Amino acid sequence: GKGQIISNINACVAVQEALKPTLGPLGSDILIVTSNQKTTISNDGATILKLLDVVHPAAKTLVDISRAQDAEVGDGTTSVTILAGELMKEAKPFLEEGISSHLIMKGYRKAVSLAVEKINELAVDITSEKSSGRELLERCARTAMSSKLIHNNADFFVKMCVDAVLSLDRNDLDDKLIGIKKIPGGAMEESLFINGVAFKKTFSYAGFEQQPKKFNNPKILSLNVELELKAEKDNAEVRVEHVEDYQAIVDAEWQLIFEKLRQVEETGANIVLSKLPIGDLATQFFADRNIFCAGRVSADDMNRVIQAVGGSIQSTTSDIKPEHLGTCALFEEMQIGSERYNLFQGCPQAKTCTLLLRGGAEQVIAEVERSLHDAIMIVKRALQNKLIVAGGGATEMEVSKCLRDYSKTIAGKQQMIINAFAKALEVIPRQLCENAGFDAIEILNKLRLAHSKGEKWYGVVFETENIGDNFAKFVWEPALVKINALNSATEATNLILSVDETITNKG
Amino acid sequence: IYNGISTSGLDLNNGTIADMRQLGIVESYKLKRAVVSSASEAAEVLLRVDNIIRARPR
Amino acid sequence: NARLSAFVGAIAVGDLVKSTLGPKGMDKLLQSASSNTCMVTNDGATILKSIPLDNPAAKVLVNISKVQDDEVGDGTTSVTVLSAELLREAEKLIDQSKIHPQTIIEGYRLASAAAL
Amino acid sequence: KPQEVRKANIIAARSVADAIRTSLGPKGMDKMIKTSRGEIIISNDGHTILKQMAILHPVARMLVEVSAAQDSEAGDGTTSVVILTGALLGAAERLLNKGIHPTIIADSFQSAAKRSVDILLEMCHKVSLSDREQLVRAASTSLSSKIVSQYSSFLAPLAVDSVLKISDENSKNVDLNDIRLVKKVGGTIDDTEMIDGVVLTQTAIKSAGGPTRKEKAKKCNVLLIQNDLALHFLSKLNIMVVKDIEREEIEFLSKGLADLVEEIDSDGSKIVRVTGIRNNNARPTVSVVIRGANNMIIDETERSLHDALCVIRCLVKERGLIAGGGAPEIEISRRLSKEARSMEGVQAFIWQEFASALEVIPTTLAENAGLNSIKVVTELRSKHENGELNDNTYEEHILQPVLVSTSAITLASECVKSILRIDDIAFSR
Amino acid sequence: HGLEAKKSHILAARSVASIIKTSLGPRGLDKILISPDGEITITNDGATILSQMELDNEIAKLLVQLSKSQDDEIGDGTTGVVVLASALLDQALELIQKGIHPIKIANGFDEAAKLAISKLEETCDDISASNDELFRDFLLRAAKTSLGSKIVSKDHDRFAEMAVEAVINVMDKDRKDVDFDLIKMQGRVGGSISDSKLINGVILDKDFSHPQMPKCVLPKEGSDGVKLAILTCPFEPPKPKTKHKKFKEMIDDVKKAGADVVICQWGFDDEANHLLLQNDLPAVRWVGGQELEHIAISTNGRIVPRFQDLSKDKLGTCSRIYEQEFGTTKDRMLIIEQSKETKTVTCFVRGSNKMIVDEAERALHDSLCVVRNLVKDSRVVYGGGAAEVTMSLAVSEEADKQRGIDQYAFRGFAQALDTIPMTLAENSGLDPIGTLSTLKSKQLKEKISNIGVDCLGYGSNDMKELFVVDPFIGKKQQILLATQLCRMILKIDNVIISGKD
Repeated sequence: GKGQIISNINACVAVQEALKPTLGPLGSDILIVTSNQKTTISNDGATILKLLDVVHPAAKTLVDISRAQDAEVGDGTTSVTILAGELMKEAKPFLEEGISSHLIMKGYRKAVSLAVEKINELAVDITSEKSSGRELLERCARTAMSSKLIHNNADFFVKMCVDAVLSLDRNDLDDKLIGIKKIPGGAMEESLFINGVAFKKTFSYAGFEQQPKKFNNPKILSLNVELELKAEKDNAEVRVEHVEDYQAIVDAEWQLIFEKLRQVEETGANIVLSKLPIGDLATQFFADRNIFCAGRVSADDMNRVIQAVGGSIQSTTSDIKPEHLGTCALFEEMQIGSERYNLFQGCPQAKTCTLLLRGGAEQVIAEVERSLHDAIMIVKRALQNKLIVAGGGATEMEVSKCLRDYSKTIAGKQQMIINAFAKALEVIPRQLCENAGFDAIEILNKLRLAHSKGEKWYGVVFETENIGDNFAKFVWEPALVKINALNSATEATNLILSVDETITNKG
Repeated sequence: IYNGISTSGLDLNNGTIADMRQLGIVESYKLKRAVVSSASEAAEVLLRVDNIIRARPR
Repeated sequence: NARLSAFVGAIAVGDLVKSTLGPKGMDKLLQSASSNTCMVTNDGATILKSIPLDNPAAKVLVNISKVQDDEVGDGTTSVTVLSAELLREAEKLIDQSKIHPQTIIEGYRLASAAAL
Repeated sequence: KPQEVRKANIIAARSVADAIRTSLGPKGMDKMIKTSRGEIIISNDGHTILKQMAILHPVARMLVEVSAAQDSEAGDGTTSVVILTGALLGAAERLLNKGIHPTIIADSFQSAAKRSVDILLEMCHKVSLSDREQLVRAASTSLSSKIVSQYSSFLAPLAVDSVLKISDENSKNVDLNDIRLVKKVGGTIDDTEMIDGVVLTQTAIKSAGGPTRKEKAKKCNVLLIQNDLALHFLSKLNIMVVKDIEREEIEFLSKGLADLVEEIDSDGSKIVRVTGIRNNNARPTVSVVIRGANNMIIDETERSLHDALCVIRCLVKERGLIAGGGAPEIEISRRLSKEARSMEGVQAFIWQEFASALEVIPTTLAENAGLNSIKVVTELRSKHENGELNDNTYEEHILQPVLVSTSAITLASECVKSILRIDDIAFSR
Repeated sequence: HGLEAKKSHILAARSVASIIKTSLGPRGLDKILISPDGEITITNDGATILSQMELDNEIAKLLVQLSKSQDDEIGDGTTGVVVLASALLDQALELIQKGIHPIKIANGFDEAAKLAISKLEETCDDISASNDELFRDFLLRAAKTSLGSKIVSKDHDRFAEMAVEAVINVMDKDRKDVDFDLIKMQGRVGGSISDSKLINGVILDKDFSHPQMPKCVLPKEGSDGVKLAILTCPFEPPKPKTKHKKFKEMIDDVKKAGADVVICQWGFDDEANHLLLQNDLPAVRWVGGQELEHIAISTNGRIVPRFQDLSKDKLGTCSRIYEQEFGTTKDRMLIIEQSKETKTVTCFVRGSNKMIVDEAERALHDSLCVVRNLVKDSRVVYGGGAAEVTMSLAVSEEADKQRGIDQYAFRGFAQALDTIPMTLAENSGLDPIGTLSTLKSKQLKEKISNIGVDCLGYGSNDMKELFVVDPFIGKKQQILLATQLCRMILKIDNVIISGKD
């Protein structure tokens, strides 16, 4: 019946209400408690919404469009869910007066055809004009770091952010290629950029391992299985018919491993890593040969080492071929972070890097880790996509303007629908002001003054509350966000409003 | 005041124990004997009554 | 309940004018059924006589306080406050003994002579 | 639980203050009250709300007695005194949780009220009654809250010239009950006669034989009565008779109370005037006569000119004037916050809470006017630091007499004191 | 929702915070706690009490997450941060009712926290820049305050020097890097605390197996250190991996090098230990995982994997190895010290009861964390409540000079700092309001100084004569975590609690 349509609209409001404070870098965060009891807190709407698992069928549409938003684009997963839900809230009083849903849903796609042609007119392609290679990455890095605790220390952080993307291919860039590990303790300005990978220092036990950490050209080799003798967990029982034979029972592993001890010496590999915990048998012979090794290496850490020197993993140490080996330029393990952490430097073939951060608490670094990801996604989409538009409410306020004038020239019921479509676009700049504390009543009223003077670049200043231009604030967003969001929000809005019945089978 | 040489008294202005002879705080002696003699006879009337029958409610 | 009405019942009535002792003492409102005839005052003898008391033990305290007003007329509230404190100490002596208070009364006469 | 019984009365008292808080100012929210008799009345005046509210709560009725004394003494601020009373009750809630006895709370209000008056008089500009230019513009601004505007220019010198004759010097309390507003049907606002001697409420004899006029009357020429043959008997003796004297005016005439006695009727009034009493004990009582056509004219005008006499009454008892709108309340909270370190003990913390309780009056004025609550209050502390009494209400002709702000704090100290001093209540009959 | 969760977050924090207010300070309560592993101890440390609290409220769970990270930095400021952060939430509730957004409260406390740091540094004093000879007495009396509530207070004179040398050995003068993994706490039942000695090395819990083996190791005619063998290959004939169903060659290679002790994880046999008895070569059975991976750096030796390359100078060298009998305990453990400075120091404490050992173990471990913060920053401040009063007067005075919306955010931060001295005043038997006004009057009209709440009974102010100091880096770390916690709570406007299956 008709009552199912209204019930489906209010069901999405409860999900949308939680995603409203998550819009913007300064907005509130959602605390989600998984059934596994692991607590995760982040401002990225993708991972957030994926943890809800709402039983309601129409709420699954928001999850489906969130995956395509994070895959094809990666930015704006929160805004695409709020914009798709806002159109359903404004259409609630229109359905109570007898207006069919088909006319309202059809009117939304009418403004989409005018929105696609509007984005192409607002897209300006500029690369080397009034800019350079270093000035492009430097000016855009301080924008995402503004209004944060790192703004005073951002001078040293921008220099490390520019060299991060230069170490990787400009045609193909991935934000996951730069790792960030939380290191408790130390100053936040003492962090450095490393091309290699670091470990967690999981060994708190003392009494061995003397060795200098300064190496010239170590050789890297991967080992798929654990080679060890001493084991802290399990144990071996020996019962036989002879008294003097109790010793030799546990020695069955000697000969074949005894030969493998000198195979590394003949090979010369100075780096040995494995995804399984390694005992003290491997660390024994490696001392004199100046061979470095680390046990209990994560699975994701070895995959980054394979792509570093171009080597490959092998099960045993016998049949390893010479092309599996690799060598870096320098290996230096310093005390940065008040603990010795191994790292690689000088790998020309390395397809990934790691950006280390320091701070007095792990929660402070977590706020910086999510803030650095926003600056990477801007550069990630500024390379492949040459169309750059003014974001932060600039383009959002421009789309609503022109659509109000196009409705006056369109006779019929589409006039109120397009006018309501442009009116619902005001939720994006509003919520951004409420999350930062600014008053959305006065700004949205005063912004419409200069907005009608013909200048389409007027944005919203995120630092000090006032009307201004995002061109001077260096707030940029790719044109792919505005194109993919309007197409996904319109399809998701027309899908839920057309539901006349909710069928759920139990058993 | 336990043993000897105590002129101290209760001073409500400063919230502490001060000498009342310097501030000039005195009370009538007739009021002292009247209250003690009345309170002593008042306590005897209630104690000398072992059982109290409920009065007729009006 | 005979001694309880003369102790707990008297202390509950005695604590009404107990906080009004002294110029810095507390105050109490006296409300009637219609509530529009009420008044506020610091007089201890007025509060006791105005409030209707169904306790037959509390009616005796009203007649005792009238002796101080006719003989002298000063410190009437202080008599009720001091008499209420004597019942607090006498209540602890009885329940821990359960002996006739007349023996305890004889102890008050010997102690009052040393106080004068 | 002796204190918990009092805390239940404090919460009930704060609910009454929050209801009146929305009615503060001309832009405040009105309150609809339906009487048990069926009469439906509504208005923003806090004195009329608490009068017909029929509060059955014993402690909450204290606000009615304070509001009655607020209009009888200062004449203005009956709504603001309720808000200031509830502010001290809300601040005292956290004081009881710290183990503070209300005696220290009540005793500290006496030192805080007397200190707030001395601080307010330092920033106040002392004025004298000898200047007639200030009293005209003072009473004219109070008439801007009523429908009458252009006709209020002639009403300003009417109230000023009446008080200056009876002001003299060092008069202290000046009773305005001796000044009666005469409401008669007919005439206009611009037509007014002072008649400084006295003005009655009644007409004269319309029968035959009545002289209706006498020269050198008190050998009784004129008499008052609280038969037709008695009028004819005294007509031969040339004795004027005025009957049907209202019982309410009996006590009035015994206070203020002839060279010439005549009856002058502008239109339809038929009123007798008396001039030149020249009594040594009795002063010069003046009764204001108000003329109007419709009933809504003389009514709204009566309440408008009555408030204008109260503002002038404040200047006679206490000289000086300050700018309204919560301007002085901001600087007082700033000075008492810094001077709180000069004290010691529990009383020192009370000065800090007393400064925050004075900021509710200017905050409510910003809330009821549609402006942002916290945003306007922050602008008050910012501008009042460099300038003194410059924020601009002087250009907007907003002048609040100093006695209203003084009596509002004085009556609030006694009202809150009478509350916390009640530790229990019982049935008494 | 907005009108619901925002009000409930304040009441949920006051319930948990009010529990530890009674245990704050040396006069607080010692709570009895039993770990699920079977360890029973009694201590007032808030990090252990808060970790044992299990509740379903998502707001109070943030305290355990913050105390877990703070335990590595300090660990003794658990009770200080929770009470201080809860005071910021009490002042934030009034700001919400005035129409101020909660995001402005988060940014308002950040500007007040950084401003109060520069004010405390101006009034701060330095140790090495004033008196060098008092640097020894500063570390001795710092642990006496925390140990005054325990039986340790009787022998505290000797135990005060044990915590000084343990922190210095694991750190560098310029670097000032201290790791809790380099300091271990162990203890056994029996004996008393007076027999506890500072050990420069590990425990190993070794009885030297058969008693005929020598309990002490000789220098062997002025050799270099004491030769020890760290090896993963024991002495026993091997086999292949295809079966599953030599004595004189291996043992003579070890004797040529001179290694006295051999380490092997698993156990040995009877006849297997008879060959090592004739050569005076003690054996090691049941090796725990704690005996390797660091300390050997201080040995300045080499590492030889196999018996073939063993020599005299390539073996690890230590000071000496001896077996000292402790009381009537049949364990008969060992003590290995070192002449040169090592990177690891393990404290050894004895007690007559199991509960007494664990009571003094965590009491001494807390003293190591206090000294850790004192050596990290040479400049120290006067504590005992004087830090919160001095920092509050600077913010309250500068709040009037700073205009705008943040003007009221600065006043709430100054009043929130007064919660700490008022809480300690109630635990000391003093008027919290009267003492707070007294401390402000003495620091204004008389002179600028630091006078806090009295921890021990006295008649007046000016605890500065007692030379009670607190580390500057320790107090600065507390106000940063308390401000970050108050901001983190405001960032969560909704409590999502999943069901059960």
